[PDB]
Amino acid sequence: SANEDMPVEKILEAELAVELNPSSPNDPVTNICQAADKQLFTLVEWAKRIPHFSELPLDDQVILLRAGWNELLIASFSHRSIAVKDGILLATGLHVHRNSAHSAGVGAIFDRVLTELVSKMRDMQMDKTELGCLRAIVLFNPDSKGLSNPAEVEALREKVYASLEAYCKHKYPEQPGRFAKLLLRLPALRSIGLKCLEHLFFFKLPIDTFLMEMLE
Amino acid sequence: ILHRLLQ
Amino acid sequence: RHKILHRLLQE
Amino acid sequence: HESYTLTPEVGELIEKVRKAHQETFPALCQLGKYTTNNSSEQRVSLDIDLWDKFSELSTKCIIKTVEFAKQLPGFTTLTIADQITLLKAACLDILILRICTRYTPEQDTMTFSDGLTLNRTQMHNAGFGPLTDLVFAFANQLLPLEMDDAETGLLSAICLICGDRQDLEQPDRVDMLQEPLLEALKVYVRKRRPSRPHMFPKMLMKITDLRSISAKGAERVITLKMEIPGSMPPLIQEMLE
Ligand SMILES: Cc1cc2c(cc1C1(c3ccc(C(=O)O)cn3)CC1)C(C)(C)CCC2(C)C
Ligand SMILES: CC1(C)CCC(C)(C)c2cc(C(=O)Nc3ccc(C(=O)O)cc3)ccc21
Repeated sequence: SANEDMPVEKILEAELAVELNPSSPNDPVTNICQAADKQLFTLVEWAKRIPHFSELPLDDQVILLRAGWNELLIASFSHRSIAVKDGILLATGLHVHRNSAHSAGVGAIFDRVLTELVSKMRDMQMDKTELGCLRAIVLFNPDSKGLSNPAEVEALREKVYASLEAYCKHKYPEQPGRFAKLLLRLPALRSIGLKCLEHLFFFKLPIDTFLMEMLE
Repeated sequence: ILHRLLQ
Repeated sequence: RHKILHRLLQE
Repeated sequence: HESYTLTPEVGELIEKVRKAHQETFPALCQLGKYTTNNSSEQRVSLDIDLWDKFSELSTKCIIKTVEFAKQLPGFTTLTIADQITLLKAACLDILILRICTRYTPEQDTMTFSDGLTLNRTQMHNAGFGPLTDLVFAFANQLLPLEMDDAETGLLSAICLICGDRQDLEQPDRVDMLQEPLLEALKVYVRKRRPSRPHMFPKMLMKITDLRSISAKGAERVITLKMEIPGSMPPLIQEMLE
């Protein structure tokens, strides 16, 4: 009963529940950071829907979300941009393509998101259940500084392993390395997630409410 | 604030 | 460029 | 239920990779350790004596890594431009993974292929610098995995033959070569440890830590260039360019 301890259906429910004049600027960076701020409000309610997250001590939830929020949002907007051709779809419903990202100076990290994340997710046809599980793996990171009882966090992450793999072997029986290929997207997610944080901090030289506090 | 959105 | 690496891979 | 044996196609891939790793990386089990006394107590910016030896050993193991790479099935059949890109992008990952395998926790030391055993302080002064505690903390995380030669070589092969590398000319072809390595590792880890299946995803996730550590390695060669008396060895320059 690997799905009895970490059900992939409730993880998918956590993902589904999180899905006049033009007063919107056009500088792509401000549009990207604005959408990131209002998705941080979305991610908090997502994490509490992930099984056993709110059962951890309150500060452990604070550290876990403040540790992987960048990876957690990069994951679900790149997976949101599967059908987008050479671009990403922000949570505000606005799109950002390559040239508008190139002229903004972020084309380097943009092309890596496009080729190492969304292109990998699309050509493998990653479904929302697998995306939610990979996010639950990123959330349950025992390496985050200050966690009391990191083994409790490591145990929850390992539970997602067993249930995600059980899901991959059940619904994708002809792809035995499917569970592994899903996990192998996390190296590209961690690296771009930190390269996005250096882009973010180098930009504080427009502001948002929740985003500025997540960068304290 | 992150600490308030959690009840 | 990469003339040491090229020597390794052609062997 | 599961078979105590391996598929003949999988067994000879594992045998091939195990032989490649052992022939290019002797285990700590068969190494006569020898120690030195250069900068054995206090941490300094850079011990030039240790840096020359460490840089020379790193040049030797890069050669061994390339010799390990050419024995992996299909690596020599990809374009040399892709082989150069794959080795360049994974060289620091392999070197760090290899030296972390030779970590003796009782003495807090690590042993190189020639037998040289340096303590944490000497490892720092040889050139590691700010990376020392991260590397030692990674080698510590490697001990409960109990990886043998086949698993260490397979994980090395998986880090090298990776399809999401930049400038790759045939990334899907590289992805196909990685698929049997992932399959070989999964069935090999879980059959040696039938009680704990989580050891396979736990072992793959250290690649994520490995690529995060090697990113800091690329941020150390930029500052090591300003502290060493001459230039980097030519092979190290070609790999980390
Ligand atoms: C703020 C931010 C800035 C940037 C990026 C991503 C984000 C983030 C984000 C973007 C969009 C959404 C969303 O709409 O769901 C959520 N989070 C926080 C990760 C990338 C790396 C794409 C390119 C470079 C810049 C422009 C610096
Ligand atoms: C990034 C940094 C600090 C600067 C550039 C170099 C010097 C290339 C380097 C090399 C290693 C490394 O792991 N070298 C190894 C040398 C010999 C063996 C062996 O004998 O088995 C194993 C590993 C680590 C970090 C760095």
